[PDB]
Amino acid sequence: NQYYGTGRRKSSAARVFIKPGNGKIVINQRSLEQYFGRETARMVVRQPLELVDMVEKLDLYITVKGGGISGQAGAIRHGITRALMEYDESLRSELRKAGFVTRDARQVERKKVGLRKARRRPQFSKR
Amino acid sequence: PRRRVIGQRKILPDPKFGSELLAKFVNILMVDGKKSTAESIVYSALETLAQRSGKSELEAFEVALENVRPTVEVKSRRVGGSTYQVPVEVRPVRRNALAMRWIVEAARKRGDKSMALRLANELSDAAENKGTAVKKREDVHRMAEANKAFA
Amino acid sequence: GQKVHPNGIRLGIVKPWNSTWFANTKEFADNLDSDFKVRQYLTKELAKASVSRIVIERPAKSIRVTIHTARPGIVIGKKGEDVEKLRKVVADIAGVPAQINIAEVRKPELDAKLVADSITSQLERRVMFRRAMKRAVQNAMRLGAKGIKVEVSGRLGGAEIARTEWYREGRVPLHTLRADIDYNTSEAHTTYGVIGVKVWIFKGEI
Amino acid sequence: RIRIRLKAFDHRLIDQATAEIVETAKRTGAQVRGPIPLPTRKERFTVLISPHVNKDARDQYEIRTHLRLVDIVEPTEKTVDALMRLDLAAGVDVQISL
Amino acid sequence: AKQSMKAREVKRVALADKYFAKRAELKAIISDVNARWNAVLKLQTLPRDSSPSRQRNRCRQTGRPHGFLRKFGLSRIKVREAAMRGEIPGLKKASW
Amino acid sequence: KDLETQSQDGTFDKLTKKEALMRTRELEKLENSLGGIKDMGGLPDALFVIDADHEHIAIKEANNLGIPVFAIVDTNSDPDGVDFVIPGNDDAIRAVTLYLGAVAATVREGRS
RNA sequence: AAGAACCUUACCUGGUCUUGACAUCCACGGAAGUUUUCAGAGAUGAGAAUGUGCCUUCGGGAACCGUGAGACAGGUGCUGCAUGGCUGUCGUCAGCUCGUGUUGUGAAAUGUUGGGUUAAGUCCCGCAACGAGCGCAACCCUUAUCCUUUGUUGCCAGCGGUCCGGCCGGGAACUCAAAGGAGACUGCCAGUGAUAAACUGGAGGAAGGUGGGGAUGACGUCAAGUCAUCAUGGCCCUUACGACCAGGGCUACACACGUGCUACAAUGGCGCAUACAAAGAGAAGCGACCUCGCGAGAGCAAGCGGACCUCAUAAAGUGCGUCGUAGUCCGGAUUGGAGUCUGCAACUCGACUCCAUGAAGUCGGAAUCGCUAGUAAUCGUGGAUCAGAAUGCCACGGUGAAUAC
Repeated sequence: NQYYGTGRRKSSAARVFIKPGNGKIVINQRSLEQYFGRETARMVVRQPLELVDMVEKLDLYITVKGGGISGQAGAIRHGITRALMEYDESLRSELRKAGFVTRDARQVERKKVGLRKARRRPQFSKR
Repeated sequence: PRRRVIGQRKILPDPKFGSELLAKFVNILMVDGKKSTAESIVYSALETLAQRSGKSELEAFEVALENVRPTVEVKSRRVGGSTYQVPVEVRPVRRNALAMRWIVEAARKRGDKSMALRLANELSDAAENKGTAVKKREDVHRMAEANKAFA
Repeated sequence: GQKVHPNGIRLGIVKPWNSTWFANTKEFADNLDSDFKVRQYLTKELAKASVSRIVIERPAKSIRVTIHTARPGIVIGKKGEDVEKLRKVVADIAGVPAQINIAEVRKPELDAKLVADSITSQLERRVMFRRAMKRAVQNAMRLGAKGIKVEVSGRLGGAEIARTEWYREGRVPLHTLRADIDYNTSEAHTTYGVIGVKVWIFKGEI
Repeated sequence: RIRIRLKAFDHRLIDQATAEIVETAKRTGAQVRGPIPLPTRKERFTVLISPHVNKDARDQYEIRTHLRLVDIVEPTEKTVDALMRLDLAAGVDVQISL
Repeated sequence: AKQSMKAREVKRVALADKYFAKRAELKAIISDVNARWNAVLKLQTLPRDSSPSRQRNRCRQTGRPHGFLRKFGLSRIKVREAAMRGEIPGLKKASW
Repeated sequence: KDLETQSQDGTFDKLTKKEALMRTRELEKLENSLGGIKDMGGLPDALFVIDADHEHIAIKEANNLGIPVFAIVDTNSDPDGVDFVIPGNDDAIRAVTLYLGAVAATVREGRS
């Protein structure tokens, strides 16, 4: 069986497809440790799992494309939240109420002619 | 800066403690968008302050925050050419933020080799109102007590 | 100068191109220069035709050259008395075996190019400018034209003071993307300097 | 077999050009995997709008390039032979790989 | 718009292919490290100007060397002059 | 009138609400100020004012153009602009309403 | 200027010529392989044709030159103050006006001024005003939500063959790959509101109050750049105010200024089991087999106008320890010793490796400027020359800081 989840966030999408099994997470056929996961956002991946019960409900295979690390974590969270709603909307009410399904559209703004960056113009010329 | 509103914004906390106060401390301790090393030094400082204080880490943190706490200030307006300021009780959120930034600047006032060691030592000796930022708190208090002559 | 080119933005929305073909970018330049040369050739040899424009279509080792001219008096001739000669000379100068096809256009006064060139002609023919634009606008409006606009700037009737004049009548939603617009600029050669003309037309909103 | 590729810059023109050929082969063919979107080219060409200093004043020009594929698997040779000599795409070239 | 300039450019590009692609080939044949001797150094009768690499390939509309464009072989101002007249398929105003 | 006839046949809602909002909210707003003049197509033969001083605009246009006047005057108005006078009071709204009813009745009878 | 030794080019040095540099009805011919000869920095020179495309009396020439003569200028001078095309200024500023009618002997106001208001002449109420354009609004892309056609030169859950051959039967729950439809319009309620417009919440915030970004820049002020881009207005240089061949100027340099880049360390030079980037260029081009180079790279180098064949390896980090305080293992601005592709060769002069080279600087005169959410900053990629390298310029994916009483 499968749970429907795509998880679009910050140019990152993760195919969260959960099957019965252990709560362990396999990322790129590998675990989080030898994936060298003590980098940034080292604990945020279990925050969505911190409040909900683990038991024997979640075993998923995940691939993540795009972004850095916060992009990866956001993709994981959005995909698992999208896969989570199989248990009716009773969970989704509090999932939204706690901001667990937060999707932010704060993408990059295009570079502008005349400004060397997003909002920085040349230092104002002499009076 | 005259038409906008205030939405009481909030950003990512540390999941271990899960406190908005500690969230704001760690998020203002951030520099140039640095997450791993900044949080590592934060936890190093927290564990070292717990070790040196001996009491519970969170209550020692609260005692330190109470120690650094200032009370009142004024704002410069330049009305009559002399110091003509109405002492306004600063906003509790703004008071908290100013205390945060005074602690951070007191930490910043050194140039020590190791950031973790310097941070731990200074915050630990500032936890019992005998470190670095309490002098700034006393100086701010001295800035008061005299601005009430003009109201 | 601040106003944007009118049909420039229009072309990418609703107005068809002046040519539609494909070639690799290096010989694209040669094709463009051949188009320029055939444009000059056609506008010089057919100076009496007063063609509205010429559209170039390039199939494989061929070209169509559709022509929209106001009057067919010399465009077709006496059942192919001169059209084949023009076809031959065009094929020879362009170096490719070419055919020529003919279409006709209604209401010559509704053409911006024709009215602008006509106005330049009377201004070459020692008449007052005022009557020129007034006659042009009144003739164009009465033919069902919903809105037009003319502009003349430079020397007005021999006066040496700076002159800039415009005149409009009818709807001109110029800053509306879905407005059909016809634009042109022509030139005159009066003895005291060149006289520049400009004109805008509007026909439909959708 | 014998796939057909088109390289055009007009979405409606390429859509009609690929919606004619597919039934041209489907007059007596069968199967066909189906239409595929295919990726597109993108190029932002910038040029100084002013002829005199003031580099800040520029403008952006781009050219599209769409591609369409059909991927017929098992057609009959009659219609694929009849494909040639019936070319009607004017100003746009078709690409076929042997 | 110097017509002597344009004559020089036209004649050099005319001689940029008839006098090239064979002298350079001969050099490359004799440019091998295996013994190259004084023949390559004594075969310098070439003006070294007709070679396309050392040839500007100027714009051929109004003779403005600035803004040489490989895609169109024109200058910026005339690209604006002609493209806005249409007649160049596929070119639409860009935005994103 | 052409706009309302087109609107009973035109597009209901398209993109911003402004283009269709300006179409219908102004209908009855200016329709009340227009009333039924669409049926008039001419020049009036008479006029009426409830207070001559306050609404002297109509009488001024009338005597500029030459329309006879049948107005009601009272103690605070300016009756120099009216020659065919009906003395009365501006407070008696019921009386003037019945007056309008009676004059409408005698007009609708007339000689017909 | 998206660009310099050579052309560019117009400045200099070494040396000569105007029907001209190069285009004509051309006046007669070889019918434009230019062969060998060497001198000479060089438009310096000049010398035999061995080939003979057109033909229906080579009954016309040569489209090139051989002769000085019926295509004509090579312009680097004014004039933007006569100007047409062209761009910047105020300025995404919220205004500029017009037709009917009135007050006023008349120049003119009247509509565009009063209150509520909104990003705004965006609205509403009242009044001798009613209406209408030029503008903002909207008509286009892109992304944030969901849909049907959609699977290859395939991204895989699946049964198994797997060394992790998606090859089978492949499928939708796949981001992805392009055509089209919905989504939001202040819906409907409650409040503040004159019952007007607006301002506060709720099933929506996967998007709520123009969703966020781009193009769209009204009459006009600037005698501004453009007769050197361009057609001339009144004119002009005239053995040409040109033709040329090589070496040289914008890379340099005893002046004040500005923009940009690594610096002031213990997060920088350290090595190791060492992870995820969207998104382009690619045929006077991209070049997977092996080998070594303190190196620029050196040669066999396959496949290719494309999901085929080059840069996905991303740095952002776990721990070993250091300069554990200073000119410091920080900081690497110099002159000569061997090379990578250079045109013919690198000499104000191609840029890159190995050293002798780490001077001044321990966060900064009285300060200004840019910046109210993926934003200021901190890391890493494509394009223009491409005989050749980018501190920059035109576009990208990462980690992300509040002060707006």
